[PDB]
Amino acid sequence: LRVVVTGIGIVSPLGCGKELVWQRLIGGGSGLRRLGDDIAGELSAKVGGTVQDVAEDPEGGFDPERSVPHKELRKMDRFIQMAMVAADEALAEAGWAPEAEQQRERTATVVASGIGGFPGLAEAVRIGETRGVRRLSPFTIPFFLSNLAAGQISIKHRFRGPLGCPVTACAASVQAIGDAMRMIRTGEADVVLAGGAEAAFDKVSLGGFAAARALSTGFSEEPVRASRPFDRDRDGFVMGEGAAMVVVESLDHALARGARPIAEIIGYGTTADAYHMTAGPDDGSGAMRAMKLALRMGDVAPEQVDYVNAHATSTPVGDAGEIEALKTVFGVGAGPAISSTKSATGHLLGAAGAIEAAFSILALRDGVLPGTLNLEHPDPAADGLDLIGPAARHVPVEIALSNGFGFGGVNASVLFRRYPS
Amino acid sequence: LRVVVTGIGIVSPLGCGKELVWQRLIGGGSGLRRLGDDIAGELSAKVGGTVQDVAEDPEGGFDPERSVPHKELRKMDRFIQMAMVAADEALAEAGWAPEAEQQRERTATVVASGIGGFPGLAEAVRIGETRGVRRLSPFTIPFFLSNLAAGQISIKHRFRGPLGCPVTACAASVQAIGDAMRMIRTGEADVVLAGGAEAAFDKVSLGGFAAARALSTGFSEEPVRASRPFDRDRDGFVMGEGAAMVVVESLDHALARGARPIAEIIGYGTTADAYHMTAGPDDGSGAMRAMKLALRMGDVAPEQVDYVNAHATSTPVGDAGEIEALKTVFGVGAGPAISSTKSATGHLLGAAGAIEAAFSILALRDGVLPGTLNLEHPDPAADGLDLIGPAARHVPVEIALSNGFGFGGVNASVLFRRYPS
Ligand code: NA
Ligand code: NA
Repeated sequence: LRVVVTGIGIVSPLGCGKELVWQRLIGGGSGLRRLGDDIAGELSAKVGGTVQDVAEDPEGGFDPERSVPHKELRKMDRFIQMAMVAADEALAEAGWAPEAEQQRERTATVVASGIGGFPGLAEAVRIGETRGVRRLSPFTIPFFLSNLAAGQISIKHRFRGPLGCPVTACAASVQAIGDAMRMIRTGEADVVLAGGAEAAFDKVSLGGFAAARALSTGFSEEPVRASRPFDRDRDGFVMGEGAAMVVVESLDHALARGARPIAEIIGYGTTADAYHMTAGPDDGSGAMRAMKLALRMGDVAPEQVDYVNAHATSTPVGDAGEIEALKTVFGVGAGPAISSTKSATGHLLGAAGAIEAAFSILALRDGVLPGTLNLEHPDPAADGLDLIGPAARHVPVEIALSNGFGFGGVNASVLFRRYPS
Repeated sequence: LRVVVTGIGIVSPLGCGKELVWQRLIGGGSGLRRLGDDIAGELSAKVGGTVQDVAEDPEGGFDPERSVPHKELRKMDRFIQMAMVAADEALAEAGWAPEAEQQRERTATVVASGIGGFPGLAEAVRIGETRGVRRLSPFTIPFFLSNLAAGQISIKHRFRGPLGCPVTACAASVQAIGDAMRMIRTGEADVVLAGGAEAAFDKVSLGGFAAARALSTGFSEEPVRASRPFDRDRDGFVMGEGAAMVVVESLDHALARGARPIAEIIGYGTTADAYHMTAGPDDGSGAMRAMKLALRMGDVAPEQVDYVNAHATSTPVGDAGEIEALKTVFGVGAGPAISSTKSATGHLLGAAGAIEAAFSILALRDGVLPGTLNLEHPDPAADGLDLIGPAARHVPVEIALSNGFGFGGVNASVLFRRYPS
């Protein structure tokens, strides 16, 4: 079975609504901002990709009350609220709103998160220390459980097929998409709402990454400059929040119901480094293998790939590992155009896979390849890779690859083809 | 492809080592104990299924130093340490210890958890409130991330195929097994180490369930009596901790390498209620559909099922929902023998799926069906279901079904056949 995407939804540091987000992205916009002191006051990591409200962003702000009654918002952590908005958008685009149980039973919901309800969990622990555990809300556990993003989406739309929640860090929502494709192919679902949601900002989660020296600290006075994948002066990732969702279904199923395919999913590969608990190997060999499996599934030679939306999160070691992996798969001197949109959004962790898949699909749809903001002095190790600089590249393209290479050595790559071919 | 299990590992409230655990189970033993005041002092829920150390249980105690150097234990939360011990056991039984990269690249690691590193997370939040976030360990994030159970297992054994971490609550490690089977069938792995691990005891997590009135409170003076699935006087679940793992591979692959199949996996189904965020529907319709999908995959009529290891966690509403679902699938007056081993272990949450799959497989291997401890007055709604009382039933059987029906409306059922058939 050929598998397609028929709808996309985004909640991001560049706004809500995928067309608005895409436009801001391609026009050179950034979602990086100074974090509140309540989150970053004690840390030298001061910058984040934050999702703004409608007071701050009238056209593209995040208002979860449009998706969920105010009363029910109290029952769900921020990442879930974002998941709900993004899912509404993707499902509206796809026109998938089954009323009959037959089709509801064939709809799967697969929504990843790397950290899940960290703010909710942290608050509950703080209440325990101050007020006592006897004082906890009855909604405490489902407020934060990672699977309640998919859960609340399923409950709203009455999706009664398989539910999934892959919690595999920065690869998580790349796996959500591969998992969705797999279920369409095994016949376990006809439609999958697949994606990721992350809203993990808290002094302890940021503090935790900061203790690992994982975060950018050198650009607090000019936040937009902090995320600089592949750049000589990168000094750690910039945490981001948001959600992105795709509707995945067979081409036959899409055409039978009159849904227009936005792009085709032609390959997926996932591997484990089995090397170290947070850092990948210097040669990028696990990431290399995952890319090759995606290409092999797609029957696509490396030289046929037009665009790669790299994982590169702006870490000295991580970006260098992916550079090595890209060189191994694609060679040097020709090969695909390569950029990291984390330069603009920051690192959405479990939601990075889905938003970067959305950006890869839109690159194909419109013939525009996002640039890498802040790429002022590329790493000499990348010489010979066609790294796209800060300005987007307007060129017609047919095949795009997107990578997610996460903590615990989890690597996932997904490959898309423009529709029609 | 026919899919088999070739090894099993268990860390549980009845001990470590699946043969010891099985023996204690079938002899009528309980893992329920009074919790320390540091966990349950402020709560009227005082009983848990706890994993004991070797001082307390010389023959079956938990000693993670046999799996991991003391130095490296500091880098991993309790659930991960349990996952490591259980995985070592299952892999030793299966004799799967690939040295060549070819076979390492074909080994997947799929390990579920419902809550993951709650104790680690809670401690980090407490340190943040007392010492400051500047004081956090550099290991803070990977210490608790749910995917680091599979991650650490992968790193030790050099498993370089797909990594998964389904965080779908009480269904989670039933899904891990279904997901493993799916990958063998798609050709994405030749061997999968699949299971779940949970070690979530903390005053806040217990406090959270207690706030939902989800926990047993009426049997603190006789802890062994607290978990009583299907019984008239059940008053909420008893939280448990542990890990269980299975090695999953094709029958052809097992026989080619001289590994002995312990049982065959013949069916798997998973559904979503799309009804409410913690409670299932009163008619058990999502659970019903998941059972039917497993049976349909196995080409097994309801009347051919010999044994069901029920989800039933000892809740008034949950156990009644599963009763309704069982009646729908199997009818009344004949049907399978049905028990819940949560009566003895408590509710292992994300690890329940794997330990109860292990118990179902051993039931088939040895012709012994575990009883339901504490079943003194069965729910009248179950009249006509063959509920097994407190004593194990010694009968030869061929087909077993095991259910996991979790928070967020996630239902999963897995179906096994005795080997040879
Ligand atoms: Na990417
Ligand atoms: Na069960």
